Amino acid sequence: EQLKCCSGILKEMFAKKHAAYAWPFYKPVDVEALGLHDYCDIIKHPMDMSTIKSKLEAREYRDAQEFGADVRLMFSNCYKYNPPDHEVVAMARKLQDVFEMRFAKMLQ
Repeated sequence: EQLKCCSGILKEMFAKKHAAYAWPFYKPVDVEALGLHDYCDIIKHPMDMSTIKSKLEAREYRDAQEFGADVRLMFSNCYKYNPPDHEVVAMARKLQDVFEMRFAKMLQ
Protein backbone atom coordinates (compact mmCIF):
# COMPACT_ATOMS: atom_id res chain seq x y z
CA GLU A 1 0.00 0.00 0.00
CA GLN A 2 1.13 3.55 -0.81
CA LEU A 3 -0.10 4.80 2.59
CA LYS A 4 1.86 2.15 4.51
CA CYS A 5 4.97 2.90 2.44
CA CYS A 6 4.85 6.63 3.26
CA SER A 7 4.47 5.81 6.98
CA GLY A 8 7.85 4.06 6.89
CA ILE A 9 9.63 7.21 5.72
CA LEU A 10 7.84 9.36 8.31
CA LYS A 11 8.67 6.76 10.99
CA GLU A 12 12.37 7.56 10.42
CA MET A 13 11.79 10.96 12.05
CA PHE A 14 10.78 9.12 15.25
CA ALA A 15 13.04 6.09 14.60
CA LYS A 16 16.15 7.83 16.01
CA LYS A 17 17.46 8.41 12.46
CA HIS A 18 16.26 11.97 11.74
CA ALA A 19 14.65 13.00 15.05
CA ALA A 20 17.46 15.36 16.04
CA TYR A 21 17.24 17.17 12.69
CA ALA A 22 13.42 17.34 12.89
CA TRP A 23 13.40 18.04 16.65
CA PRO A 24 13.31 21.90 16.53
CA PHE A 25 11.05 21.74 13.45
CA TYR A 26 8.40 19.24 14.62
CA LYS A 27 5.78 21.47 16.28
CA PRO A 28 3.83 24.18 14.35
CA VAL A 29 4.29 27.97 14.61
CA ASP A 30 1.74 29.25 17.15
CA VAL A 31 1.31 32.92 16.22
CA GLU A 32 -0.50 33.62 19.52
CA ALA A 33 1.99 31.73 21.72
CA LEU A 34 5.16 32.75 19.85
CA GLY A 35 3.78 36.19 18.99
CA LEU A 36 4.53 36.32 15.25
CA HIS A 37 1.73 38.34 13.63
CA ASP A 38 4.20 39.11 10.82
CA TYR A 39 4.18 35.43 9.77
CA CYS A 40 0.79 35.92 8.09
CA ASP A 41 2.22 38.87 6.16
CA ILE A 42 5.29 36.92 5.00
CA ILE A 43 3.45 33.63 4.39
CA LYS A 44 -0.19 33.52 3.25
CA HIS A 45 -0.45 29.77 3.93
CA PRO A 46 1.96 28.77 6.77
CA MET A 47 2.41 25.00 7.20
CA ASP A 48 4.46 22.69 9.45
CA MET A 49 5.38 19.00 9.83
CA SER A 50 2.82 18.67 12.64
CA THR A 51 0.14 20.17 10.39
CA ILE A 52 0.92 17.77 7.53
CA LYS A 53 1.35 14.73 9.80
CA SER A 54 -1.91 15.62 11.60
CA LYS A 55 -3.85 15.06 8.36
CA LEU A 56 -2.31 11.60 7.90
CA GLU A 57 -2.94 10.88 11.61
CA ALA A 58 -6.70 11.41 11.11
CA ARG A 59 -6.64 9.26 7.92
CA GLU A 60 -7.32 12.43 5.89
CA TYR A 61 -4.52 11.65 3.42
CA ARG A 62 -6.08 9.27 0.90
CA ASP A 63 -2.92 9.16 -1.26
CA ALA A 64 0.74 10.24 -1.33
CA GLN A 65 -0.10 12.66 -4.17
CA GLU A 66 -1.90 14.99 -1.75
CA PHE A 67 0.87 14.61 0.85
CA GLY A 68 3.71 15.36 -1.57
CA ALA A 69 1.82 18.40 -2.88
CA ASP A 70 1.73 19.91 0.62
CA VAL A 71 5.36 19.00 1.35
CA ARG A 72 6.66 20.66 -1.83
CA LEU A 73 4.40 23.68 -1.19
CA MET A 74 5.57 24.09 2.42
CA PHE A 75 9.22 23.52 1.47
CA SER A 76 9.04 26.36 -1.07
CA ASN A 77 7.49 28.72 1.49
CA CYS A 78 9.84 27.58 4.27
CA TYR A 79 12.86 28.41 2.09
CA LYS A 80 11.61 32.01 1.87
CA TYR A 81 11.44 32.44 5.66
CA ASN A 82 14.50 30.26 6.37
CA PRO A 83 17.48 32.70 6.35
CA PRO A 84 20.43 31.37 4.25
CA ASP A 85 23.72 30.35 5.91
CA HIS A 86 21.83 28.80 8.84
CA GLU A 87 21.77 25.36 10.49
CA VAL A 88 17.96 25.23 10.18
CA VAL A 89 18.22 25.80 6.41
CA ALA A 90 20.68 22.93 5.92
CA MET A 91 18.48 20.65 8.05
CA ALA A 92 15.42 21.35 5.89
CA ARG A 93 17.28 20.76 2.62
CA LYS A 94 18.82 17.57 4.07
CA LEU A 95 15.34 16.25 4.95
CA GLN A 96 14.24 16.83 1.34
CA ASP A 97 17.23 14.98 -0.14
CA VAL A 98 16.71 11.93 2.10
CA PHE A 99 12.94 11.92 1.47
CA GLU A 100 13.29 12.36 -2.31
CA MET A 101 15.92 9.60 -2.47
CA ARG A 102 13.79 7.19 -0.41
CA PHE A 103 10.55 8.17 -2.18
CA ALA A 104 12.19 7.82 -5.60
CA LYS A 105 13.47 4.36 -4.62
CA MET A 106 10.06 3.07 -3.45
CA LEU A 107 8.28 4.59 -6.47
CA GLN A 108 11.02 3.90 -9.03
